Amino acid sequence: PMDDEQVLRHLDQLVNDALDFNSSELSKQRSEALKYYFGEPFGNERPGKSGIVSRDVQETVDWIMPSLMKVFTSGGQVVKYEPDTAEDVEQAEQETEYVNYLFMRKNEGFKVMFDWFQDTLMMKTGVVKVYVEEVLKPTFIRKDKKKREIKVLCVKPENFLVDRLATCIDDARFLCHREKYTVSDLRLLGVPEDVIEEANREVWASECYTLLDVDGDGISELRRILYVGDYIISNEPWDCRPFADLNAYRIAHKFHGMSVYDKIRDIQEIRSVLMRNIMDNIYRTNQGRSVVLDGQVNLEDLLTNEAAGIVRVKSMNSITPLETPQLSGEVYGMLDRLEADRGKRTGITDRTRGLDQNTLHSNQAAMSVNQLMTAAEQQIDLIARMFAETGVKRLFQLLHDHAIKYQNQEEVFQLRGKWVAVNPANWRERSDLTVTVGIGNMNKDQQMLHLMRIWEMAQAVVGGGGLGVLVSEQNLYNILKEVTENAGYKDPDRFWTNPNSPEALQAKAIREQKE
Amino acid sequence: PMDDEQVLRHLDQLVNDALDFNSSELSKQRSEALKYYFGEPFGNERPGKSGIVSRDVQETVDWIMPSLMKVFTSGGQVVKYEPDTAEDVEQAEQETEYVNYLFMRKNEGFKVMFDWFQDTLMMKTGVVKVYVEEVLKPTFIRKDKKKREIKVLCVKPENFLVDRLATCIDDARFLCHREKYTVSDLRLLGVPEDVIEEANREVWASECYTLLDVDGDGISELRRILYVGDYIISNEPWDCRPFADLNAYRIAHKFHGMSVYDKIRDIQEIRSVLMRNIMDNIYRTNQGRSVVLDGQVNLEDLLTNEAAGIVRVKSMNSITPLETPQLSGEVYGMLDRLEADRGKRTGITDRTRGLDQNTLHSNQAAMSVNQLMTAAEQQIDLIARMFAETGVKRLFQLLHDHAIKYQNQEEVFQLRGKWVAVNPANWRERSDLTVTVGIGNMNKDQQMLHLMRIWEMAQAVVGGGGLGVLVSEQNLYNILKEVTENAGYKDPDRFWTNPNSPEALQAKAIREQKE
Repeated sequence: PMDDEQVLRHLDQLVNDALDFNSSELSKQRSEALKYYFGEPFGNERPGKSGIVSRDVQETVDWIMPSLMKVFTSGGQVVKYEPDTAEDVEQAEQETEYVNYLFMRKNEGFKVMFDWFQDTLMMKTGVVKVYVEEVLKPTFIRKDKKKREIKVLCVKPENFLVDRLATCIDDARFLCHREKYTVSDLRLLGVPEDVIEEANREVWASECYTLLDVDGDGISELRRILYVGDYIISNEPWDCRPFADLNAYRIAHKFHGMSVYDKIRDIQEIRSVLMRNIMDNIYRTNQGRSVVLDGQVNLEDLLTNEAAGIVRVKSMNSITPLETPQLSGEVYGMLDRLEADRGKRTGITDRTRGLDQNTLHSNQAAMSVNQLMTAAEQQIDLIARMFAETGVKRLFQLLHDHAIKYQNQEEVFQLRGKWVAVNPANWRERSDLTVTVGIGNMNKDQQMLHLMRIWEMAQAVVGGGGLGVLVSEQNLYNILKEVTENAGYKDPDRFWTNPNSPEALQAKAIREQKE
Repeated sequence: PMDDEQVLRHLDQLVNDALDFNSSELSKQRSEALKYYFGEPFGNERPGKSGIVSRDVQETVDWIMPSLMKVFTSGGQVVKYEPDTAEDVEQAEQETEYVNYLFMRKNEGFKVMFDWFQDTLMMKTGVVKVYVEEVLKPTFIRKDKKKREIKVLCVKPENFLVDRLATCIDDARFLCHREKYTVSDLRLLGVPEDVIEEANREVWASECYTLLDVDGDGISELRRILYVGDYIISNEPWDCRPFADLNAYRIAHKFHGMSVYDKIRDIQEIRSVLMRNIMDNIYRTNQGRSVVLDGQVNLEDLLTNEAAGIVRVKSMNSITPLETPQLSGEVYGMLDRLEADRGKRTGITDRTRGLDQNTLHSNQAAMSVNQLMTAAEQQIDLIARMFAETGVKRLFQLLHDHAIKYQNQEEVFQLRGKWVAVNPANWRERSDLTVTVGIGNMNKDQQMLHLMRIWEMAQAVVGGGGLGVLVSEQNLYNILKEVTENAGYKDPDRFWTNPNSPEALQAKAIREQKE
């Protein structure tokens, strides 16, 4: 009760414990993963012997990346909102388009997404941070004054201290983010002095989000602490934790899920060892192994690698050359099946290429149905599913961070017009169904089913029954509209609109009726 | 506060530190990469033995480059602007066409692109510089006076000193560009004397962009310093850093990403060593290995390579010819799989040729499902995506450097007419979606989807329902226009225009109606 200084030492103890445990365990694991990625020697390499390291996780990561980038960083259809039925286009489409228009094309593009995916595929966990800024440009043309802008950035997960007893983002009792916050930022804040650590002195700082009870009452809500160097700090009650902490594999109820390294390190080790064994055997066979006596053949055949062929001994005549057998094709088959198993584990794409020109393509129905059921239930779809379900958290965080107070800014969603974004609703609910393992039909198959099926259905309806009783121009416009949705030229490039529009009244009620 | 000379020594210390660190680390890495590219010996070659070096990164670079040039240096559709909806054609198309028309066909063409791509693929980072000039030709015909012309040039990244704590272009506190700026330029500037270093004395100079506080106040904005030789300098507050600093692989939060060498050096080493072993074994088998005594066979078989067949001994009769086994067929497969893995890493194009005449072609739907999902999610697409997302910064830099003040010059965008380029808006936003991993359908498949799908849809609508209620001639014009978009004959070579034009009124309201 009424704590002002013991909170500092308590936070210092928590930060020190987090540093020790996180550093030891996670730093060891991530250093191993990074060394494996860059083909660093494992330590078992022998002097005077080849240190061949077969990079195996590099290709796996570089082939996981394009699928996720194609499925996510293409359009603003990744997440919907699905509000109450009557009021949907008023805000849900507007808010979804706003958050898409500000996450993309407004916040470093998808570079944050690329770094986030590397963090979640490499350091076993990828987390970003959403913060706010203030634009006060005194350009009296574009006088964008009092612009409480919102930015999202990756946090370099080595500086993402958190207790182990969380197992979720909104379950930790303490989150620490280590930043620099150089002397310029401190001077802007207003502190008069410096700490132990030219105007810029590369000082270090930290930010703490934790729930405590400092008001002499029960446990209060989250508090934000600008604990820099045990000095002037900025304490303030907070509302929500701005982090997203992807894990990419969803292990059982522990916070940090495993990464690609944690399941392909054995494959990389086996491949590197077997490659080294093969090339060592080849080098030994070319060089040759022989036994020589002491006092004779002292020249050791001049390392036996001289391009002369003359050996010379002394006076003896025997020499014992031993034979090292050559490896057969079974080792070649071992390499082939090892690569096949490495692919089958996560990168189930075979050779990641389609330059088989002799091969043909044939379809029986439903487009070889769904390309053989999405290449037999690709794991990539599940990975994208959980990535979307965890980016729901960051999208909701951005929605709140704008709904509190952002600006009077507009959008370009197929038409001008968007009011101030400080009075939407949170809706406390999001949906990412249109991406992945759910209904979530991939655009190429969704458009196939839609276009083909619904088109013959509509043509049969029009020919047989009539557009009056059954599907009308209003609905046919829909079918064409989602056809263009799959085509990408939705509203302005091909209007086709005719819901009930002034030009449509003359088009329908005059020419189509009085003809 | 009020610093006029300590800034010189501070900048000198920063430049010296940057020289030391950048030189050591990056010069070592780039020298290794360059030696690997030109097939230089690795240092392990033996005297009297073949120094065969299998050039492996040359073909990889020569395969990466044409795809980049095809996808980028073809048309001005790489980057759009997407402004507020109502005012789009007024400036967005105009400014986009202007920046394309001045970058291409006006600034050395794409030779800057070629050098920039070499810099980003060889030295692990490619960066260009954007500056302004002043042409004052007194030709009184084409009296082009006050030509504040913007020029972009590659900077030979060995002269791109920058601190390591940036991890981004707009994050470094100090950028140094080393130039020559010969005595002619110094005399033009107005300095009276020379430095330690014929009128031309090949003097050395440097340019510094850094933020400091020299006005006795808080940390100010960026400053440009013409620090040449610790002499008369040109200090001036600046606004933006004109650099683009591609990295081509987007490693985690560090400035310099890896290069092709950094991930194919192991493959090149393995291939060179294994090929050298093969040819050494062949040469040894042809030459032969034999053990001879001392005092007899003094002629060492005349190097055993004489085309005579007569050996001669002395009196000894035995001779011990040892046998070096010939390499089996598994090494052939080892070379095959090594080449296959080298391709699968980055150069996934197999042999980069299509002379498989016995092969055929067949399509089931969606153009062989988008040519097997773009040849199974080509890495080239992701490389182009990041290249465009990084060149967005360069395009914005050009837009700013032109919107400040350039000239009253015009364009040839499908029609004459373009006003002064000093009063556009920056729009603070760019889009490169029409190129790459996003929606970004490559022209050949976008055209297929558009033309085919939309065309049977439109014919079905016209035959069944009628062009009145649904799509009319106005939107059918767009249907044809985006079809002709893919061929290059967009506006004037096939007009078809008929939006609402004086000829269109007679064409439609008279002949098509009163018939």
